[PDB]
Amino acid sequence: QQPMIYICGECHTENEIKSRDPIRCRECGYRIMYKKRTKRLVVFDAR
Amino acid sequence: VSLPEELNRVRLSRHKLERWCHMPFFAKTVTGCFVRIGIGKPVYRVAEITGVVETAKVYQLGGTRTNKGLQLRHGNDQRVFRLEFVSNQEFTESEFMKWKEAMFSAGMQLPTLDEINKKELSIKEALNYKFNDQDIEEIVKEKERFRKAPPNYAMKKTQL
Amino acid sequence: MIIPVRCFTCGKIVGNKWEAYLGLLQAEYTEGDALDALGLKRYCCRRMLLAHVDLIEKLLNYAPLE
Amino acid sequence: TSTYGRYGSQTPMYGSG
Ligand SMILES: [Zn+2]
Ligand SMILES: [Zn+2]
Repeated sequence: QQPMIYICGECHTENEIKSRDPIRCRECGYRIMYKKRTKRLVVFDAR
Repeated sequence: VSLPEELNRVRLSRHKLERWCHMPFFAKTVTGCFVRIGIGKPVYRVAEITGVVETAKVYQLGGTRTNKGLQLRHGNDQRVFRLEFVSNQEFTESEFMKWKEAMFSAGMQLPTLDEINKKELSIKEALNYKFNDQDIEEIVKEKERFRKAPPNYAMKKTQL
Repeated sequence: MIIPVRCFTCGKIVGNKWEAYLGLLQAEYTEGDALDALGLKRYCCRRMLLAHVDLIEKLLNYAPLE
Repeated sequence: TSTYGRYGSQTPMYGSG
């Protein structure tokens, strides 16, 4: 159950955008939005 | 109908109402379910949803903020309420018996089991409703109507 | 963009001296005096403070939210 | 993600106001 969450451009609010849906924020109304960091094991070697 | 487990199915919790603060067909998809509105000490009273009304007082509910109340009624007593007082607890046995007694005293015929069964699917089919029409514009308009502009990363845009 | 943690040449810790350097320069000490005040004998480590550019400030100016 | 209640977040009352 992953509705694919995005982050608005200027508002920096979370939005739930599913397939076959417009890419806009729940408020204001922009056309830019980024994704959220993955949930994988981002491990680095301080080298 | 005489069980609380089957009645709690259409119980609109406080977390679900946050996703239909500005979705159309509100009066058609909400009118019919029951909520555990808090009166206040820990006693609760289930009431029927008769319609929808907009109150002149604006209040913030966690992250979002709305000014739409909920015209409820418990047998005969009716008055204006708000969506912030609704609790997430289920209909206990005592509250269920109290609601049944209130309904029997008011005379309103209790809903039917098949009615509840065919109404509970309304919220399910509305949750997964694709936003393909032109409702996002109305949603953002109704939001910005109350959400003040300066906040926050659009100060330059507002000045321009 | 940000003060290094050590000197590329020597290896002495220097990230914990940028704030002290700014404070000493703002009080009254010049650079040649504030450097030896902090304790940077070798000239290889004084460059980390005489030449370090501080762009993290401009970077933070682009606040994401609020 | 239906209702992440986990109880709740202190629900206000009507008469309390
Ligand atoms: Zn938008
Ligand atoms: Zn060095």
